[PDB]
Amino acid sequence: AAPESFDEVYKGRRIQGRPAGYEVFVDGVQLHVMRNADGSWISVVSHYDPVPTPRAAARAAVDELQGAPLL
Amino acid sequence: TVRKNQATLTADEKRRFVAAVLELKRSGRYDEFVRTHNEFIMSDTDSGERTGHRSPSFLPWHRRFLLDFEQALQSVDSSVTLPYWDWSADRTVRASLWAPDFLGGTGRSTDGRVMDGPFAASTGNWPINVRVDSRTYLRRSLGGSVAELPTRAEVESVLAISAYDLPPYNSASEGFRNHLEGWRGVNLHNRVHVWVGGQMATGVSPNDPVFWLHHAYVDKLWAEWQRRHPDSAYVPTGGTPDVVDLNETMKPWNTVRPADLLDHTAYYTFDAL
Ligand SMILES: [O-][O-]
Ligand SMILES: [Cu+2]
Ligand SMILES: [Cu+2]
Ligand SMILES: [Cu+2]
Ligand SMILES: [Cu+2]
Repeated sequence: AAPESFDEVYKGRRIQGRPAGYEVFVDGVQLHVMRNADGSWISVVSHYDPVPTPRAAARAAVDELQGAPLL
Repeated sequence: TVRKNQATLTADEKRRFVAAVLELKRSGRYDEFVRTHNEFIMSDTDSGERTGHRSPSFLPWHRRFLLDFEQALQSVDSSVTLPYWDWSADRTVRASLWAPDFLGGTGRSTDGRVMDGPFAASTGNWPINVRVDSRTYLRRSLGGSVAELPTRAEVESVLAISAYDLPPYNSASEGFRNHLEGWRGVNLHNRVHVWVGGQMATGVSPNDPVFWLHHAYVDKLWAEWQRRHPDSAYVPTGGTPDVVDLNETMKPWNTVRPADLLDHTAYYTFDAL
């Protein structure tokens, strides 16, 4: 069962998530995320640091980006 | 053909290593290594095909990947070999490794931009081309995201694990490989990526030259584990879907198997094992 979708503005940036297995977007640009066997998540901007949820991964990405747009 | 502790390199060795890395970058060869790594890290998954990470082939794959890179370096300067970074010993930002004459230091607080060393964006010699975001400068935040690098004691605990790997052969596995990789346990390899920060914490981690030194030490630890456990060997040994078995060939090369990479002495030796 995939996580619920989400949509919020985090640190001035819009982050969204939705089941597909799951997609995340930072200001309309998709952020590649991956789920681990134990259910945690990682993203392309934080690939060796598991976080509990897709929203956690999205927020971590925004933190790491420091305002920079995702490619 | 001898890989040495980065802390023991002479001024000339440091100079030659840096020059060789910068030439690979200039010629465009360097960026392709970054791209290859990012492609595998983005595709390797716990539930499906996995070759470069979160799987038993994590070690032989990076071993061959580093060999490819070292060979490319040697095509520029044959005297150059990959040095390794023992992060359990040289655990502070004042390690000679992070000096301006080697890799440069941590990034400034505002944007994480590395401001010194041969790879600082200001030199005009290290454009970040293969990336996930718009920033084109090397970034680091040593000890920023994670407080400490692994200790020798923690490394010893992992080296003590007898089984190379265990089903389900992924990030959930018990066994040496997964503990060394870091998905379970005290966390060695993964934590180091996190500790360096910047590009080193992302899928395009090879953008930071320290990537090679980090993996050269991870590679050395595999060699040390082999010495401690002569009766232990690479697993699985046959017919495992989505996983590279001992005698199966690995992508992207397709012409080499984990079995061909178990003994490192066929390619290089260490200053001390
Ligand atoms: O594993 O990079
Ligand atoms: Cu994908
Ligand atoms: Cu990797
Ligand atoms: Cu790595
Ligand atoms: Cu014995």
